Amino acid sequence: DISTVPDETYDALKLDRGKATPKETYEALVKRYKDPAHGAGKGTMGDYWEPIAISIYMDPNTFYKPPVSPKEVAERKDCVECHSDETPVWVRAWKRSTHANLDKIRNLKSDDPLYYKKGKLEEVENNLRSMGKLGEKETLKEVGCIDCHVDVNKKDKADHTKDIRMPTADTCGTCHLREFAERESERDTMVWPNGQWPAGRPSHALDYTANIETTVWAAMPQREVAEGCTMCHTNQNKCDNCHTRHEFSAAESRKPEACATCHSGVDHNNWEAYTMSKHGKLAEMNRDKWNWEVRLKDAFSKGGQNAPTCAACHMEYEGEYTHNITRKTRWANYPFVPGIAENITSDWSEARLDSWVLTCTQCHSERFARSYLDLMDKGTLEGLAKYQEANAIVHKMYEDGTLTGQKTNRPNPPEPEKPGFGIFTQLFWSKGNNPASLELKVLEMAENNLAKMHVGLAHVNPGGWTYTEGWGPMNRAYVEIQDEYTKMQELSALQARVNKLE
Amino acid sequence: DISTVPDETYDALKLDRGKATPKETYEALVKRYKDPAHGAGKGTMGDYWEPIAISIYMDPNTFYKPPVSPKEVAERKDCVECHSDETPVWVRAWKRSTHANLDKIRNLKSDDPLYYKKGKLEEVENNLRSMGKLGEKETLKEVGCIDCHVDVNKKDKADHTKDIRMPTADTCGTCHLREFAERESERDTMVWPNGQWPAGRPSHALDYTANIETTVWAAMPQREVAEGCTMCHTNQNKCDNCHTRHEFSAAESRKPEACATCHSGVDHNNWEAYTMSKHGKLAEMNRDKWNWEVRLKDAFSKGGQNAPTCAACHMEYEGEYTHNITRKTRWANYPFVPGIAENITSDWSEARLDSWVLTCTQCHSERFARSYLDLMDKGTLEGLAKYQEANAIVHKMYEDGTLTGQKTNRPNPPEPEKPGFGIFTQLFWSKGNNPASLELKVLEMAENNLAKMHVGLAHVNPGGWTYTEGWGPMNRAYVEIQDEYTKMQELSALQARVNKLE
Amino acid sequence: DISTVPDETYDALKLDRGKATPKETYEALVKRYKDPAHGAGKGTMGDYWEPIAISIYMDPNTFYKPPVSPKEVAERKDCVECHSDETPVWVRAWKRSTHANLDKIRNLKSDDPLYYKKGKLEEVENNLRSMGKLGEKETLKEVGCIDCHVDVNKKDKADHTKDIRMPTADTCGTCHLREFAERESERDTMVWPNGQWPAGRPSHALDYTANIETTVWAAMPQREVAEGCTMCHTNQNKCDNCHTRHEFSAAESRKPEACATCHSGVDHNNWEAYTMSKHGKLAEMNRDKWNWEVRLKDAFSKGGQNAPTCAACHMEYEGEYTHNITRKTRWANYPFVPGIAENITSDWSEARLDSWVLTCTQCHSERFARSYLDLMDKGTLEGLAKYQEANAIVHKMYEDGTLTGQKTNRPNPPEPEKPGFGIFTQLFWSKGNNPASLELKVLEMAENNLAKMHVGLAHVNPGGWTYTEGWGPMNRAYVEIQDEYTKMQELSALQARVNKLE
Amino acid sequence: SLAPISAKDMLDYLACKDKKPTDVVKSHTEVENGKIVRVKCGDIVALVQ
Amino acid sequence: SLAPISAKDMLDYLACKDKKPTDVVKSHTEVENGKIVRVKCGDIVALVQ
Amino acid sequence: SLAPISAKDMLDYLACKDKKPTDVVKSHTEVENGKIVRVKCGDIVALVQ
Ligand code: HEC
Ligand code: HEC
Ligand code: HEC
Ligand code: HEC
Ligand code: HEC
Ligand code: HEC
Ligand code: HEC
Ligand code: ISW
Ligand code: ISW
Repeated sequence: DISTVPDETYDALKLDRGKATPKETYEALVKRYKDPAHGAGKGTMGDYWEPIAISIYMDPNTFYKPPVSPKEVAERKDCVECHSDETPVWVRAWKRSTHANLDKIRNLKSDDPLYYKKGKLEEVENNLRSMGKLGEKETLKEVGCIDCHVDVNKKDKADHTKDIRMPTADTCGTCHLREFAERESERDTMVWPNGQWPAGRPSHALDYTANIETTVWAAMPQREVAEGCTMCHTNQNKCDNCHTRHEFSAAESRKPEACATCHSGVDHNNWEAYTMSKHGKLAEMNRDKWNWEVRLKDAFSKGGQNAPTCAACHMEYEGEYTHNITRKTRWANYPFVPGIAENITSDWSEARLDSWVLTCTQCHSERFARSYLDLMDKGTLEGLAKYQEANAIVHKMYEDGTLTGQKTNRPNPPEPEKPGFGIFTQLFWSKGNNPASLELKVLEMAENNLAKMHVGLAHVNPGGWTYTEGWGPMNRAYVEIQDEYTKMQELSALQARVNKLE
Repeated sequence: DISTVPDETYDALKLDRGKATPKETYEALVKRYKDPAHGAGKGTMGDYWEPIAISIYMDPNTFYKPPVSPKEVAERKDCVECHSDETPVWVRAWKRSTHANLDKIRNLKSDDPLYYKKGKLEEVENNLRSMGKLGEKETLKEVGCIDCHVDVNKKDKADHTKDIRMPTADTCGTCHLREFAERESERDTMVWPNGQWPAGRPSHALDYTANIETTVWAAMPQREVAEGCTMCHTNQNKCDNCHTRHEFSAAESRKPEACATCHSGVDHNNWEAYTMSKHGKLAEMNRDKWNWEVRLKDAFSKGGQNAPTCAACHMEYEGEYTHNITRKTRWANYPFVPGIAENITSDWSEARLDSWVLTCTQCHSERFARSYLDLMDKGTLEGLAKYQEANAIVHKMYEDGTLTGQKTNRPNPPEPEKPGFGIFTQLFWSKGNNPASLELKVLEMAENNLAKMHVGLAHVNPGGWTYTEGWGPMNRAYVEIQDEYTKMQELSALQARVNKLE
Repeated sequence: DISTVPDETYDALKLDRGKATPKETYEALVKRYKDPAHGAGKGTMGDYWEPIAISIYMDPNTFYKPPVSPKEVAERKDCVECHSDETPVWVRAWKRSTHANLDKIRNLKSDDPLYYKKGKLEEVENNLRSMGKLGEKETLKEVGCIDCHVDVNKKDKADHTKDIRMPTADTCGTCHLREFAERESERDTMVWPNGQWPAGRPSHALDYTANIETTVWAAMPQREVAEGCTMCHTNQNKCDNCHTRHEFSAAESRKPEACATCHSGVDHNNWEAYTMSKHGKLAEMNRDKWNWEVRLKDAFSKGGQNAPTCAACHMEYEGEYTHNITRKTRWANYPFVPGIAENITSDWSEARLDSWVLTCTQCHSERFARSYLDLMDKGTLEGLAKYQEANAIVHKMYEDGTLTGQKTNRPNPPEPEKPGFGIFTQLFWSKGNNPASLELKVLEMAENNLAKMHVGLAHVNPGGWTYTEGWGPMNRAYVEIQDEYTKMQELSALQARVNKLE
Repeated sequence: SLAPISAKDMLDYLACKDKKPTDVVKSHTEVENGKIVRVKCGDIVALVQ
Repeated sequence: SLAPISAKDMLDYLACKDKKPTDVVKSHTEVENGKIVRVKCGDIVALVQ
Repeated sequence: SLAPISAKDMLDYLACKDKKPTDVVKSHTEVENGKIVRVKCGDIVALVQ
């Protein structure tokens, strides 16, 4: 059995957790993982776009083919020797990794805080035995270039032009079945009571699917712009965004900087809000003091950690840590999504709130944490209200067909998109007066400024929901919406007068 | 005698510095400190707003009551035993603090750069003997949960539902009388020559009073938004915002990151301008070479500190360091406050300017420091001229009655605010065309852009007063104001002609 | 000769590289360096502006005179003793530094990673011997205050009021000929195929000349704003912006922070894009693991460095590291500069691209690196296109004479600037409706947002060319430009209807 | 799937959950006539269910 | 000193570089009538040189 | 409690602190007719009282 995997994942896979072997669990997970009906491949709008050169790295299972050169055949040691010259730093990083030094882990003693790693090594080996990639008496020797890029525990030559692969999540999960299972279980735990978002979303398990099933990403002609979106949405496909290649250090994936490249910016500024809170500034001041090498479960005891981090908050669930980051999500970043606000007081939300409270009480009293979490929920709704009021105005204009160029210069978005008011596509595509300025402004008000306000509140950065983000920027958008609307009403009256004069 | 506490505080307190005992100094200070006339309680708009759950932590002296559960009656040892479970990090952090390890301090050798703490321990002990909290012959055993959260040197059981408090500044000053007195002396040293700001402001001594004395804070309906402001404004009430609970590390409070949660953002971007300066860049690069544990008086010698930091610049005054951060203040962040620019050449400013020269010349020659400080003063005036030109235009419009919706849709602000032009309230509250767009623009040109310009100047970040903050964004405001000005003229001239014709 | 200096430098200096001595090379370099023809002095607009007080440290060759006080005739040991009191941290930083510890360098053993420093010391002695500044068997004992600030290897007394100088690049280059020549060699290597920029530009060799030859810089009255520009433009004059006075630590210049004060902000956010990329975040996470004392050439082996940094990428060329940072430049930050985009497919740009690919393939495969750089080039051009469309609309209004206040309230810029559409001047000087709002909106679209989109792409920060910088903001500019164009047309229309009725 | 309820009604509900139906509370979002709008808890607990 | 080529034309040129003159590509920049403009490689390689 | 002085006057004052009253300086703020405004020192010296 895999003790950290949710019942609902065994249920989804029609497996018996008391019975299933690693081999069977792996195979069921991968069948779902590779299936178009479950998100794999080019998705529903695949006819509208083609890969660019970098996509072979972004979605290897769909696009990757080995290079035509070099036309060489190689064994395990030749990977290392030739690459030691052709990609020298990859060889140096790999040599420094746990992957290349398995005997070290084997020789760990039980008074070593890293001792947990030897259990993990034995679990990996048992997984490989169940898959018959490893003899029941064989030790895993190393995890080398040939293993990840060709076939696990490969004993013979590989043809460079045929056998080379980019390791995808299913490759890693050959050994690391637990992590890969915990990750894939997001598909089964992130289910909204009223379908506020699609089942399994948002999550790392479906981030790629989410990217390619976005209308504007499929429809727009600026492929290189769109592929920067893909760069932030590759977790589903590859496991090296938090603990990067070729070091693959868990210590690294535990630092807040691991999450920042993706979890930042104008519509979800978590990096910015976290780093500026007391929590983040303490983590900056104290990073030199913590032992980042200990597992998350030991961070606060053995690690010395005394301020919270992204991984410690978001991987934690009921006093345990897994790669599933979805089990406490309530607001999901965009407070305006239909049904999210309405759901905030539900029993489902309240159990998830209780889970958060537990997280925070690693340090704060329950009372303190509940006090602050109430302020987050309510502050979030107050920003939502301010937005809703501005939207009523511009949205009226739309129904009346009175937005600038609306009836005169509003060309349709690229296929397969459908024309509409304030739609996500208008953030990545514009032509003529599609969108109008007021339309974009109320759109960004919700997308950017309300989301950032909620991020700031959730991440305990006061300036990030008051002066600097959230409220001040929303305030400005409201003021400029009201102001334009009045001018437009006045110009509309002045025009009425001029017909009447003729 | 606290020889680092100014005369004007003993005078204000009606004490003779030679004769006053620690007990008498502490009680005089605390009498003033807790007095509503002097800023304590809900302040003059207390009828307009109620606390929220988090308020019990922000202003404990007004609002805190211990929780109804756990129903428990605990000895000193039981606090630690039960919380090891209940709030585990607090125990861990406390256990590794100086508070928890007073014998370590008693054992310092005099050639240790940290020997001064052993003087401070004995000073605390002397204070407590004078207050009757410690025996003439008794040493202070520890500073534990029960000491801060119930009563100093408590000897018996406490009732968890009745006796627990949040430690406020007065709680800390029981022992830390010097630092408490230094901080409270801002009330007496921060006096402007012409009432540019209220006596004792700006300061950490009156930050919370300043917050609750801000009309829009008291008046606006969004309490959770207002409480973000309160979160930057709690120094007055509690001493843990620079050196945080529960480690209480003086080393942490010396680091620039300790100031950054509050002194950052659109209207005072100190963290941003300092960290991008050569100064703050060098502090990032050398943080691991400096000994942060040595006192500020020793940072440049024994700490090996070679670039300046927030605490080292702003706590230093005429060769000494204290918790009073007001004595060298000249511009006070917002260069448009009436009387500030015109006071910049007074004798009073020039003496403060001399104190700053003293600070810079620990490193630079005097000629270099004065050359730069001259550029900071004149660059701030240049900023100021530019906004002044812009405000002439928009102010003329307000007085002329010509702002958008000014006559038709300008509802009044929430009580007890009075309608006005370009008023602080319009940054946190808007409705209809109160404010108008041009009005918010120019209010922001001063409050945000001119203020950041000056911060960039003061903190030696050239892009922070030229391209990126300051001049660039003020240039854009001026251009859009002039543009909207000319447009609105063409439109009123056009509707004169429709009028003529009618 | 100097093995890392280009042939085109020896040529330009009329020197024969097989025979030139250090003395000869130095003298030729300096003759070019101090010639107004080649960019020294006040430049072609010298009559339009006067130095401010700080200008004596920004351009010491044009402006510096020592101070009139103290009157002191001083020997080497006196500088140190008196300044131990006058500028104490300067002395202490100096004492800690390699310059004050040359026998440590002499004693470095060949198994020390820092060994190359001895070679560099011996090279410096060779240069000075060639120059007659040092006896042929005389060891250089130290580089002290008197050496940099009066005369290298000075034996006797100096007059404070007459002999003190600010050490400029030619002063450092007396000993560091290699690095000075490498730097100066940018004048000869940075030559565009079609004169896209002036020869030698952009470069650190001509940063100061570039600044003072900017019309608005010379023309604007706000001297203190202008000198912010100058503070990012002094590399040509002084060698301490990367490795700062008075430690002059090479380790410090290798850290990304050393470049950040200049290479950041609204129109070239390299610091922001690089630090947010996975590259930058790994440098943040691993800064404490790498040995920053090793030279660049050893960074990835002996330094343990496993992610790239600004210096490693930009000082690398074809396998060697030098202070010339110009040799791989293709785009040069501002994608809309005429001839830049047209040049992107030339043999000249392909050649530089190959040198880039060689840099990346220290770690990545060539196929991966070429995949990404293809994305960078086409994404840049996608941004350029969107701006070009918006600019067609605004430029049309300009030639129509129809911009707001174009013919009624558009004063001329200050001398010697000439009036024009969307010129650099309008970012630092505005008056009336010069520039118009649309006009400024479009200039910034190119200058700020397109340039930031390019920097995002080059430095591998996805959010920095999609949502948060580049495409997002350019979209809003486009939308707003379109909206106001149409609003302006419908009002023109309505105005037409009115003088018809008249 | 859920009946949409505006953000200000959610706040007013939350400010009334513990109230008697006749109790009055302040709006968290609304100002009319220079004053924070007041809401009767009976009116809001009503609108939601 | 170079003939100006608009960014859209550079992009079309680059999109065609590996291609026959009769191949048709998508524009990287232009949308007309709800669709990405297609471009014929021959026509564009002609426009550049 | 201080008589208001504009920043352009504070600056002209500043530049004229140490001049004869007939000496003339450039404005730090003002451009008129394509030229930085010149200031006769006695005049802004007189504006301060
Ligand atoms: C220890 C690992 C922590 C966890 C888990 C959480 N927080 Fe925290 N928090 C921690 C420290 C050491 C501090 C600084 C204390 C100080 O002196 O400022 C904080 C700070 C806060 C604050 C601000 C308090 C203030 O006085 O300004 C809040 C509002 C806060 N923390 C809330 C909070 C929440 C809601 C958490 C769970 C999601 C949470 N914290 C976790 C340490 C730790
Ligand atoms: C004085 C040096 C303290 C000692 C010793 C301990 N605590 Fe404390 N505590 C202190 C402060 C300044 C505060 C913040 C007050 C405020 O108004 O914000 C606190 C707060 C707490 C809290 C509640 C808030 C929170 O972040 O959880 C708890 C639960 C708490 N402290 C527990 C605690 C324990 C268990 C201690 C001994 C191990 C302990 N505190 C010591 C100051 C001091
Ligand atoms: C940031 C603005 C601070 C606030 C608010 C308070 N303190 Fe502080 N503290 C701060 C610094 C930068 C330092 C180092 C001072 C130095 O010269 O090195 C300190 C130090 C103390 C100490 C000394 C402990 C020691 O050095 O061993 C104490 C006892 C102390 N601070 C107490 C204290 C109290 C009681 C406060 C509220 C009145 C308080 N501090 C606020 C920064 C800041
Ligand atoms: C001869 C009188 C010198 C003059 C003038 C300057 N420097 Fe120097 N420096 C000199 C030597 C012999 C050495 C040691 C060999 C080596 O290169 O390491 C140095 C060292 C440096 C370093 C590196 C220090 C370190 O990180 O270990 C730097 C960055 C450096 N020097 C820069 C420098 C600059 C900018 C100068 C002008 C202000 C300068 N040096 C003058 C010899 C001499
Ligand atoms: C300010 C004092 C700077 C420091 C420190 C650094 N750089 Fe710089 N750099 C600066 C300027 C003003 C310019 C442009 C000069 C001009 O001709 O106008 C530059 C130029 C570069 C370039 C070339 C830019 C191009 O071709 O577009 C590069 C590659 C560059 N600078 C790199 C760089 C690095 C890596 C730095 C830290 C090691 C660094 N510079 C420091 C200003 C300043
Ligand atoms: C390699 C992984 C890099 C690192 C680390 C940094 N930069 Fe970079 N830079 C890089 C590329 C591929 C490019 C575009 C090259 C081209 O023109 O096609 C750039 C661009 C610059 C420039 C403009 C000069 C140029 O070469 O075009 C500058 C001034 C620049 N980058 C500065 C810079 C700074 C300051 C960095 C650290 C914050 C930095 N770069 C990192 C590759 C890499
Ligand atoms: C075991 C049961 C104990 C004992 C022996 C003590 N405490 Fe503590 N405490 C306990 C709980 C379960 C809680 C949580 C209450 C809640 O958050 O709802 C607390 C809370 C505190 C707090 C925070 C108070 C607040 O948030 O308002 C403090 C400061 C605190 N307790 C201090 C404390 C002290 C000083 C004790 C010995 C005198 C002590 N506790 C004993 C559980 C237990
Ligand atoms: C560019 C056109 C992009 C597309 C097509 C796209 N992204 Fe993103 N992103 C997050 C949210 C989403 C969602 C919602 C989730 C879902 O539908 O399942 C979609 C469809 C989407 N993106 C696609 C989140 C999560 C926010 C949260 O806290 O819940 C991110 C983190 C995130 C990253 C990101 C980056 C990284 C810089 C970029 C460039 C984009 N996105 C662009 C955008
Ligand atoms: C303010 C009025 C300024 C002037 C007169 C000026 N700068 Fe800058 N800056 C860069 C670019 C340039 C160039 C183009 C190069 C050339 O002509 O040779 C000029 C003339 C100029 N500036 C002058 C670069 C390089 C960008 C790149 O990647 O190529 C910088 C780095 C840079 C820094 C900088 C700062 C530092 C914050 C400031 C305040 C200014 N500039 C202001 C500006």
